[PDB]
Formats: sequence, C-alpha cells, structure tokens
Amino acid sequence: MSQLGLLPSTALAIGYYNSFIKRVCEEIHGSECVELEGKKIKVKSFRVDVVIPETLDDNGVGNFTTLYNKRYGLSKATTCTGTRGFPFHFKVDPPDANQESPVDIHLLDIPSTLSTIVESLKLYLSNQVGQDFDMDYLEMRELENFAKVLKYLIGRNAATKGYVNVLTNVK
Amino acid sequence: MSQLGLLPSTALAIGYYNSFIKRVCEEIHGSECVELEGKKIKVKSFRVDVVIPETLDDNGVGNFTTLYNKRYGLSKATTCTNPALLGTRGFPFHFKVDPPDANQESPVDIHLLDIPSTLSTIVESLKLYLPSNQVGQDFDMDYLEMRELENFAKVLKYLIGRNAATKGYVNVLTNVK
Amino acid sequence: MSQLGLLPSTALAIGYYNSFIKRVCEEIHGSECVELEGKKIKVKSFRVDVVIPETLDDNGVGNFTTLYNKRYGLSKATTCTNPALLGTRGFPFHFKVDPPDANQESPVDIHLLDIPSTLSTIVESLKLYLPSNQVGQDFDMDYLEMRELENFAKVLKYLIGRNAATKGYVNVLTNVK
Amino acid sequence: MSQLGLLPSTALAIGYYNSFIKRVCEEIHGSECVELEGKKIKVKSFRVDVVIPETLDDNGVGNFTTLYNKRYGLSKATTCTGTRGFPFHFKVDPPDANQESPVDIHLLDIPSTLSTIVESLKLYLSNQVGQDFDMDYLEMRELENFAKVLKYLIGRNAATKGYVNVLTNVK
Amino acid sequence: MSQLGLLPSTALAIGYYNSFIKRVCEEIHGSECVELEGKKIKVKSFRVDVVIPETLDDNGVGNFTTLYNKRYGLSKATTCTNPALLGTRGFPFHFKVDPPDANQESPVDIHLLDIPSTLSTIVESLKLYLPSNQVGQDFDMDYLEMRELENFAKVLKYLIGRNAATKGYVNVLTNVK
Amino acid sequence: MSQLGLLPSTALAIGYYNSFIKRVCEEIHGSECVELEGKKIKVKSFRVDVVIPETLDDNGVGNFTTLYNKRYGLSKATTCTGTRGFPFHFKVDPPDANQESPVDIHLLDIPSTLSTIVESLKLYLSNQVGQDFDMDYLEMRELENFAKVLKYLIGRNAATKGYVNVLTNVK
Ligand SMILES: Nc1nc2c(ncn2[C@@H]2O[C@@H]3COP(=O)(O)O[C@H]4[C@@H](O)[C@H](n5cnc6c(=O)[nH]c(N)nc65)O[C@@H]4COP(=O)(O)O[C@H]3[C@H]2O)c(=O)[nH]1
Ligand SMILES: Nc1nc2c(ncn2[C@@H]2O[C@@H]3COP(=O)(O)O[C@H]4[C@@H](O)[C@H](n5cnc6c(=O)[nH]c(N)nc65)O[C@@H]4COP(=O)(O)O[C@H]3[C@H]2O)c(=O)[nH]1
Ligand SMILES: Nc1nc2c(ncn2[C@@H]2O[C@@H]3COP(=O)(O)O[C@H]4[C@@H](O)[C@H](n5cnc6c(=O)[nH]c(N)nc65)O[C@@H]4COP(=O)(O)O[C@H]3[C@H]2O)c(=O)[nH]1
Repeated sequence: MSQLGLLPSTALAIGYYNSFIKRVCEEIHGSECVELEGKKIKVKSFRVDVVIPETLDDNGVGNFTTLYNKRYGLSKATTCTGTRGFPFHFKVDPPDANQESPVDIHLLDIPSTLSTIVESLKLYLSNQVGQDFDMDYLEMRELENFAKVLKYLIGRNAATKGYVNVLTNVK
Repeated sequence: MSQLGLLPSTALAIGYYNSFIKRVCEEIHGSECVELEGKKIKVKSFRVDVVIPETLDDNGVGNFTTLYNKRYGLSKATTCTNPALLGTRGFPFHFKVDPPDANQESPVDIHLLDIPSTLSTIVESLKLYLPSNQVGQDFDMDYLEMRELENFAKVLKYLIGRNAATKGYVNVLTNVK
Repeated sequence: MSQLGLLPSTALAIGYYNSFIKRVCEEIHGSECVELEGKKIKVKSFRVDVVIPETLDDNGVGNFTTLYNKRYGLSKATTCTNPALLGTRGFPFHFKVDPPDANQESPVDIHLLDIPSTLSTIVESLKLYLPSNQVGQDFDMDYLEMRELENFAKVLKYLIGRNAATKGYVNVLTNVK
Repeated sequence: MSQLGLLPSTALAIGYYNSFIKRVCEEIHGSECVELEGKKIKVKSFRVDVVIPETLDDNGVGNFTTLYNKRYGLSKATTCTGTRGFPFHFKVDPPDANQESPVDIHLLDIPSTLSTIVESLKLYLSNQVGQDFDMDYLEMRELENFAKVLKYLIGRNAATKGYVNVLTNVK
Repeated sequence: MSQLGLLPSTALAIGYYNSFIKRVCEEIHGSECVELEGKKIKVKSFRVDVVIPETLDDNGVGNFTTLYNKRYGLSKATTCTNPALLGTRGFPFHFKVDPPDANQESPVDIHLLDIPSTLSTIVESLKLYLPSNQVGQDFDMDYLEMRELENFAKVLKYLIGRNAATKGYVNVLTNVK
Repeated sequence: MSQLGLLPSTALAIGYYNSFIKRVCEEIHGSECVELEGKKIKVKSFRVDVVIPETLDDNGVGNFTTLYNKRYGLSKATTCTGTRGFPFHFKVDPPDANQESPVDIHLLDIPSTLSTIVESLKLYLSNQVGQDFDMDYLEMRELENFAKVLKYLIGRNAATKGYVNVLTNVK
C-alpha cells in the first residue's frame, strides 16, 4: 500500500488518474469517438498505455515525451465535448484502417505530472553536479510508487480496469 | 516561504505552473495565435487569470469549473501547435474576448480564465492526509483546505514573478465565489 | 575591482567579451557588413548595447531575451565570415536600424541589442552555490543575483574600455525592466 | 561529483550544455533540418561530438578550432528558426550524399567557452614565462572536470543522451 | 635621461628606431620612391609620424592600429627594395598623400603614419612585470603603462634628433586618442 | 623558465612571437597563399625556421641576415591581406615546382629584433676595444633565453606548434 509523502508520488498519481485517465476513458466510452485535425473518427475500442520512463530528465519529461512520440507514429487527438477536451497521443492497432468504419485505438501517454517529481526532488534534496545515488534511489522509488498507485487506482473503476495499462521503466 | 509538505499544495502549484501556465504563456507569446473550433485567431495581447476557488467541492473542482465557465462566456480554445513539433500536445483552455464584440480576423485581445483542475488532487489528498470517520462540517478540514489553497496561490504568484514570459501576464484570483 | 569567485560573473563576463562582444565588434569593424536573412547589408556605423536584465528568470534569460527581441524590432542577422577563412563561424545577433526606414542597399547604421545568454549559467550556478529546500522569494538569493549581475556589468564595462575595437562602440544597459 | 570552483570548469560546462548542446539537440530534433549557405537540408539523424583539446592555447581555443575545422571537411550550418540560430560545424557520414534526401550529420564542436578557462587561469595563478607544472596540472584538471560535467549533463536529457559524445584529450 | 629597465620601453624604442624608423627614412631618402599596390610612386618630400596611443589595449595595439589606419585614409604601401640587394626585405607602412588628390606618376609628398606595433610587447610585459589576480581598473597598472609609453616617446625623440636621416622628418605624436 | 630582465631577451622574444611568428602563421593558415613580386602562390604546407645566430655582430644581425639570404636561394614574399603584410624570406621544399599548383614553403627568418639586444648590451655594460668574455657570456645567455622563450611560445599556439622550428647557434 502507498501513503502520502513529502515528495508527491502518490498524490500526483491520484491526480493523474482522476484528471486524465479516468476522464479520458469515460469520455471515450461515452462518445465512442475522437476528434483529430478538425474531423471525428469512431472508436471500436481503446487501449491506453501510460509510459513511466526509467529515469526522469533534469528539465522534465517533455523531451522524452517528444522523442517517444517521434519514435512511433503517434497522432494527436482530443476527446470530443463548458468543459474542455483532453488532447492525447494515440496510434491505430493496425497500420491503417478505413476511417468511416470504427477503428481500434492505442492511446499512449507519458505522464507530464512526472515533471513535477523532478521539481519536488530538487527541493527534497544539493550543491554537486554528478550522479547522486541517493537522488537516483529517490527517483526510482518515486517512479515505482507512482506506477503502483496508478495500477491500484485503475484496479477500481470498471471504465478503466482492463482498458488501461502501465508500462514502467521504458528506455 | 512555501515548501514541500505531506499535502502537496506546493508541488501541485509547481507542476501547474511548469506544465500549463508557463507552457501556455510561452506558446501564446511565440505563436501569437490560438485555435477555436478548428480556426485560428491571432492574439494581439493576452492575459491569464488563475481562478482559485474559495472552497473545494467534495468531488473536485470539476463542478465549480463547469459552472464558472458558463456563468461567464469563456469559449473553449486550444493553443496552436506548430506542424514542426509533432510530439508536443496542445493545451485546451477557456477564454473570453475582452471586447466581447471584436473582429475575429483582426488581432484580438483574449482573457484566459482557467480554474486549476489540479486542485482536485488536493481534495483527494485531504481524505488521506486527515481521514474523517464522520460526515459534516469539520473545522480542521476547512482550515487545511484554506491553508493549502493559500499556499497554492502564493506559489503561483511567486513562480509567475520569476519568468518574463508570465510575469505581468498571469494573475492569481484568490477566494472566488 | 572584480576577481574570480564561486559564482562566475567575472569569468562569464570575460568569456562573453572575448567570444561575442570583441569578436562581433572586430568583425563589423573589418568587414563593415552583416548578413540579414542571407542578404548582405553594409554597415556605416554600428553600436552594441548589452542589455543586462535587472533580475534573472528561474529558467535563464531565454524568455526575457525572446520577449525583448520582439517587443522591439530587433531583427536577427549574423556577422559575416569571409569565404577564405572557413574555420571561423558566424555570430548571430539581434539588431535594429536607427532610422527604421533606411535603404538597405546603401550603408546603414545598425543598433545591436544583445541580452547575454551566458547570464543563464549564473542562474544555474545559484541553484548550486546556495541550494534551497523551499520555494519562494529569498532575500539572500536576490542579493547574490543582483550582485552577480552588477559584477558582470562592471567587468563588461572594464573590458570594453580596454579595447579600441569595442571602446565607445559597446554600451552596457544595466537593470533593464 | 563536480561542484562550483574559483576557476569555472563546472559552471562553464553547465552553460555550454544548457546554451548550445541542449538547444542545438532539441532544435535539430524538432525542425529536423539545418540551414547551410542559406539553403535547408533535412536531417535523418545527427551525432554531436564535443571535442575537448588536450591543452588550451595561450590565446584561447580559437586557433585549435580553426585548425580542426581545416583538417576535416567540416562545413558551417545554423539551426533553422525572436530567437537566434546556433551556427556549428558538421560533416555528413558518407563522403557525400544527395542533398534532396535527408542526410545524417556529424556535428563537431570545440567548446569556445574553454577559452574562458585560459583567461580564468591567468587570474587564478605569474610573472614567469615557461612551462609551469602547477598551471599545467590546473589546466588538465579543469579540462577533465569540464568533460565530466558535460558527459553527466548529456546523460540526463533524452534529447542529448546517446546523441552527444565527448572526445576529450584530442591531439 | 632614459636607461634600461625591466619594462623594455627603452630597448623597444631603440629597436623600433634602428629597425623601422631609421631604415624606412634612409631607404626613402635614397630611392626617393615607394611601392603602392606593386606600382612605384616617386616621393618628392616625405614625413613620418609615430602615433603613440594614449593607452595600450589589453591585447596589443593591433586593434587601435587597424582602426586608426581606417579612420583616416592611410593606404598601405611598402618602401621599394633595389633588385641588387636581395637580402634586405621591405618595410610595409601606412601613408596618405598630403594633397589627397595628387598625380601618382609625378613626385608626390607622402605622410607616413605608423602606430608602433612594438608597443604591443609592452602590454605583454606589464602582465609579467606586475601580475594581477583581479580584473578591473588598476591605478598602479595605468601609471606604469603611461610611464613606459612616455619613455618610449622620449627615447624615440632623442634617437630621431641624433640622425640627419630622421632629424626633422620624423615626429612622435604622444597621447593620441 | 624565463622572466623579464634588464636586457630584454624574454620581452623581445614575446614581441617577435606575437608580432611576426604568430601573425605570419595565422595569416598563412587563413589565406593559404603568399604574394611574391606581386603574384600569389598557394601554400600546401609551410614550415617557419627562425634562426638565432651564434654571435650577434657589432652593427646587428642585418648583415648576417643578408649573408644568410645570399647563401641560400631565399626569395622575398609578403603575407596577403587596415592591417599590413609581413615580408619574409622563404624557400620551396623541392628545387622548383609549378606556380599554379600549391607548393610547400620553408619560411626562413633571422630575427631582426636580435639587433636590439646588441644595443641593449651596449647599455647593459665598456671603454675598451677587445674581446670581453663578460659581454660574450651575456650575449650567449641572452641568445639562449630568446631561443628558449620563442620555443616555449611556439608550443603554446596550435597555429604555430609544429609549423615553427628554432635553429639556435647557426654558423
Ligand atoms: N495528454 C494529456 N494529459 C493531461 C491532460 N490533462 C491532464 N493531463 C495529465 O494529468 C496530470 C494532472 O492533471 P490535473 O489534475 O488536471 O492538473 C493539470 C491541470 O490542472 C493543468 N493543466 C495541464 N494541462 C492542461 C490543459 O491542457 N488545459 C487546461 N485548461 N489545464 C491543464 O496543469 C495541471 C498539471 O498538469 P501536469 O502537471 O502536466 O500533469 C497532468 C497530465 O499529465 C490533457 O489534456 N492531455
Ligand atoms: N548573440 C550571440 N551571442 C553569443 C554568440 N556566441 C557567444 N555568445 C555569447 O558569448 C557568451 C560566451 O560564448 P562562448 O564563451 O564562446 O561559449 C559558448 C559556446 O561554446 C557555445 N555556444 C554558444 N552559442 C553558440 C553558437 O551559436 N554556435 C556554436 N557552434 N557554439 C555556441 O556555448 C558557450 C556558452 O554559451 P552562452 O551561455 O550562451 O553565452 C555566450 C553567449 O552569451 C553568438 O554567436 N551570438
Ligand atoms: N610598419 C612597419 N613597422 C615595422 C616593420 N618592421 C619593424 N617594425 C617595427 O619595428 C619594431 C621592431 O622591429 P624589429 O626590431 O626589427 O623586430 C621585429 C621583427 O624581427 C619581427 N617582425 C616584425 N614585423 C615584421 C615583418 O613585417 N616582416 C619580417 N620579416 N619580420 C617582422 O618581429 C620583431 C618585433 O616586431 P614588433 O613587435 O611588431 O615591432 C616592430 C615594429 O613595430 C615594418 O616592416 N613595417
């Protein structure tokens, strides 16, 4: 089990689940379509993977997110809607499919909230510039806690259980 | 002098600034345009107000956000993403036109009104930081909630003060409704 | 009198002068021309201002530089490199024309405005020299930051005064915005 | 472990990484093209080698940089863009390739910031003209510290990790 | 009186006179013709001024020299070398024509303006004579620099006064700019 | 090791290096061509030999310089260019080579600054006309100091290191 700590892996995981993963899953289940490039596409079924990098960059996970999106053929799409949508990166299970017919979708998201952890660590613990085993252990433990909490929370909602997966220690 | 605590007001504020406020401010500064219903509008000058609710609801700030967004005009738009950078995503937000009747084709001033959704996390942490066996008005819960909202606002003010991209372009509205 | 210290305002100022200010000044003195959007433009009389920000942002002077370069005209050009010397690289910079509407064909004055990007390093050294466990205005950090900016400006002024190439052709604007 | 010192090898390395290496790596990743002689060439991939000379000259690393660019067929090119470009020296991984098609580029940069170290040494330590073993050791240690800090910082950002190499003690 | 010292203003002045001023004056007196762009021009009456800068730059008189030679006309020429004597080399210098618009074919009065490059060495000696751990305006450095420049000028004056070849044809301009 | 003295070997060597040797080497490296009798010749590679004569003549090294240039087939050439050229005496590595093609050049220079030392010696110490072993020792030591300082400064700049040699005690 996980508990609230001084550096927020549990709370950030809870916020990420309740603000993005739960909401995006519910929106896809309800509307059953995603809007990209000004045009809608139906979703036969969605599988969303949250990718937790093995190590966080000094300046946040934005660079890793951009490189990961470049590596694969990920395309941007928002959840169709006084409430805002949720842009995300996804790929179609087959290389391509007829747009008019519904197409299964493979959402991929690198949690931007992980950037906060970096910041928190800068406050949590230095006047040295080098590999610090204490801070490395802290990063690894916080990433593990984030993944564990997110998995447990996904194991609660029928709208996300089975449809959401966690891929930790990527690259 | 805010810092880290078991209740992550400081960390959530830092994340909100470095993920949405800073990113949105930089994107609007650079592109000088936003996207609404798929069509672009150039932005002459923008301004963002972070509306911190006076008190957080039981189920997050979603209901307050949705009621505040339609009590005012606050049409939904997204900050444009250049075709060059495929990895970066867009940041949807809610905005009004400071002159309500303005030429969309011409450059237009925009007022960005965003209620930090990350505050919802605070609520979901209050149930964990100080679990309550009883249901009803708790004077300790309210004190912690107000203290952490104030910490959030103070952290946002400080962070906005330390960036020319956002300094003077972002204001934090505290104790709204 | 400024000397070496843990915070490298002196060393960074020396490097900035010897690598950009001196090099650009000598290149414009010799070639008497610059490269705007790839096209040659002759320089009649140039002059450089080193815009030292009053306070450095959290993430370096990048955002302040990018907002300053567009608040004013400050189109981007590069100091030309002759084909004979292949090794030497060009130094891009931002400049305006003192008469904004001037014939590019004929020799034209240019006002070079450069916010030293090296100042960013100072910020990244403040996080090392005096680490802080808390986020918020620190009156000790502000003192060190302003002292280091003052040292940078003073060293730049001195080094400019000791070279006919840069003496009088370079000005240090301190405490800007 | 590297910390701030009186003669700035660590701070100069941090500035070099955050101002040139990181910025150039991200710009190449994003734009995926470099402008040379005023015309663009696409970049399938890039490798950035930062060359730390064995010994810094008395007047700075400028002469070594010019000689290095002369010895190899390195060509000048900026990063396409109120922000400026980053001119650099690069070489294409075959002898030549069709410009229309994307071509891999091997950037080679001798950090000009190393010049500052020379100046710093002049302030750090003499009224003599000869091989000063004390200053020689100081220069060697500063070059080693610069290389170590730059390697560590390269190993942090996903936009430079694996794509940037450090060649220390060259010639 | 001027004598030898650790800072070699006297020795450098002696070398400058015996190597450039005396040689150039004697060669112009004899040949009465110089070489501009490879083309011979006859000299009717010449005169040399040794422009001693008021203050020496940090990196030698190179920048001041090349900026003075361009602020005024001062086209570069070289004293002609007779084909008979192969061993002797030429002495390039910068000169203008006292009447700016004069016939090159006919004899022409020439004004030779030379900023002693040897003064650069003095700077390189001041760093050795009185090493400084700090960078900034030093009142002791300035005194030594001005004293050495004045000694250089005085030695040049004396040496010129002692030779009919250079007496009355060479003037030392002290404290220029 | 060398330091400033009353009769300037070190300062004269520094001036010779920074005013002729460094400048000439840099200009040859840059322009890669030398002008002789008004026509340019490309330089494939250059070697600069600075000759320190065994003993300085009474009137200076000018007469020795003329004799040395007479002995060999040295030819005059300036460095192409508000900066002046640097006339010098050079020789082609082979007996002759095609003008159009680049040709190696063995620049040969007898430092005229050495003449100054003679005058310096006249001021350093006599009312006799004869062999003064004291003055001979001073002259030899000063020539050694000049050669040592010039050798050291040559191995400091990458533009002159390896391309410049010092031939002390010639004839
Ligand atoms: N692909 C994708 N992921 C999303 C989106 N919204 C949230 N997330 C993820 O969920 C984290 C926390 O969301 P939050 O509680 O709503 O709290 C958010 C939220 O209140 C605000 N924010 C972030 N992005 C946006 C946005 O695009 N529009 C608006 N109006 N607010 C945003 O900043 C706070 C912190 O954001 P992060 O630290 O980066 O971390 C976010 C992010 O990793 C989305 O629209 N698309
Ligand atoms: N407008 C303009 N300013 C210039 C330029 N080059 C240097 N500066 C300024 O001079 C400072 C020191 O440069 P550096 O010592 O040669 O040492 C630099 C250099 O080694 C490298 N670097 C910086 N910019 C470039 C570039 O544009 N091209 C290449 N190839 N290297 C660069 O990073 C070091 C530190 O950079 P900074 O922190 O940014 O700080 C730079 C920067 O503020 C230029 O081309 N244009
Ligand atoms: N305008 C002009 N001025 C001249 C010329 N030759 C000498 N001078 C001046 O006389 C000073 C002393 O010359 P040096 O004793 O023969 O001793 C000189 C000489 O051995 C050598 N050197 C300097 N310039 C040249 C050159 O142009 N050609 C050659 N072959 N050697 C040079 O470096 C020594 C010190 O040079 P500096 O520090 O520059 O200082 C030089 C320089 O200021 C000349 O041809 N044209």
